[PDB]
Amino acid sequence: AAGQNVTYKDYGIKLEFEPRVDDDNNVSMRVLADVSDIDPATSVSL
Amino acid sequence: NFGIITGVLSTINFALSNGDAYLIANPQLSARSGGRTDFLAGGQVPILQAL
Repeated sequence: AAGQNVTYKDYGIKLEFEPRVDDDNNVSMRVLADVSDIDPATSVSL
Repeated sequence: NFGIITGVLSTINFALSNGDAYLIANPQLSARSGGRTDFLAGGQVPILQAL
C-alpha cells in the first residue's frame, strides 16, 4: 500500500533442479536456469 | 486619422528523410508432452506500482 519495507532481490547465476529416476535410469526433471546481471542503462535514481 | 500598417513574413522548408529497420528473431524450445516450457531472453525494468 501507500505511496517502508525493504526486501532483497537475487541476481547472478541461479539453478533449480528436481529429478525423478526410473528403473532404466531415464530421468524426468524440471530445471530452472537463470543468468541475470545488473544493467546501468535501465536503472532509476528515485 | 486614416491609414494602414501591415506586412508579411515567411519561412522556407526543404527537409527530406528516410528510415529502414529489419529484424529476425529465431527462438527455439524443447518440452515434453504434457509439460510446459518458458523462455525469456531480454531484461527486466523496475516499475513503481502499489495498492
